[PDB]
Amino acid sequence: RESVPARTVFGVTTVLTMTTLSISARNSLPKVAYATAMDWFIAVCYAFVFSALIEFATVNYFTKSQPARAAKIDRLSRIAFPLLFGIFNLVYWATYLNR
Amino acid sequence: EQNCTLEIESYGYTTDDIEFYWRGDDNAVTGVTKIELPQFSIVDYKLITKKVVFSTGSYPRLSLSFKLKRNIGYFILQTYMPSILITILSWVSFWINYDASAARVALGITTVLTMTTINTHLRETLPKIPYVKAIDMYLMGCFVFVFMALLEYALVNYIFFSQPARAAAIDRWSRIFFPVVFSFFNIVYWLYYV
Amino acid sequence: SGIVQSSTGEYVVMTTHFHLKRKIGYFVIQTYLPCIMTVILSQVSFWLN
Ligand SMILES: *[C@@H]1O[C@H](CO)[C@@H](O[C@@H]2O[C@H](CO)[C@@H](O[C@@H]3O[C@H](CO)[C@@H](O)[C@H](O)[C@@H]3O)[C@H](O)[C@H]2NC(C)=O)[C@H](O)[C@H]1NC(C)=O
Repeated sequence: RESVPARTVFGVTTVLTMTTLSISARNSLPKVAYATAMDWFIAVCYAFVFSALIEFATVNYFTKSQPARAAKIDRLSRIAFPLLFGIFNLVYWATYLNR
Repeated sequence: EQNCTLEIESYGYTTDDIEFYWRGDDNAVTGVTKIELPQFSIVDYKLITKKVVFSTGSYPRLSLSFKLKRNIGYFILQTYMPSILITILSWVSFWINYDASAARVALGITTVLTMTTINTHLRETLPKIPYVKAIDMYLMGCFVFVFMALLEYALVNYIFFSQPARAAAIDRWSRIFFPVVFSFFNIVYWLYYV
Repeated sequence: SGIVQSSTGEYVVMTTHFHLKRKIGYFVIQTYLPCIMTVILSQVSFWLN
């Protein structure tokens, strides 16, 4: 939690990587007027990256003032984020592969 | 909305020799409601018969006019959502403490880079239309906000050592008043372009 | 109207020049302003300690 520059560059350039992936991924789709399955997947993943950065921002803001809170939200996120992304993937794949 | 027409005239015969009308006069054009465009949506079609007047006489004419209303959800999802979220992500640097120089520089400058990348890849994906458009105005607005956020950080860093109090006051004011200005910009833009 | 001389003879030629002026408003906000803001941002680096 105390390595602010490393975590900040990590998150922000992860967002930039996601942006490049989204842009490259939409160069294949025909210009439809609505969201494809891959569009939902990309938007959800992009939101996850944005939320991880926001989580780090909260941790940094409450560190040095409520370090108990900062460590508590870190330990909670380590178990929340993947446990929510995995179930999202399961539901998405289950709904789309069976149609 | 793009009003796209089809004009039907007679080349050599004037109204003194030939007269045009729609057979049915309201059902003459069929199959239009069943048209499924990928990017638009026919909201209405009109049938207009008339006689146009030129020098050597009046020539008959019919006109089939479609009104195509462009679907928006795609453009939202692909262009606006990334830019808005990158603007917010640029804002994130304000909650990062003043000492975190490398952190706030990384965030702001990478947000500028990402905004440039989005702009210069949508410049290719979008049709090449060499005059200014509302999408371009919005992308410029987001870029200018990222620019202002990074300049605000630069000001804070410059004036800090002389007066932490004013540094922190500036930081808090910007924290409270860039979201305000961004909402104001969004409201004016979306109400002016709709 | 003019006369063109070629290896085959002299021919009448009816010319019509159409005069066009390019718009700038797109390149202004699409290249010039991003470039100017990038240079301004590069200079702003001097204000940091
Ligand atoms: C797309 O644009 C064209 C061009 O303006 C629209 O055609 C216009 O439609 C209106 C409504 O039918 C016409 O007004 C009519 O004028 C006649 C004059 O003889 C009058 O008798 C009618 O009572 C009515 O006032 C207008 O003339 C016509 N313009 C042209 C140049 O044909 C068309 O409606 C648009 N497409 C849409 C709305 O889907």
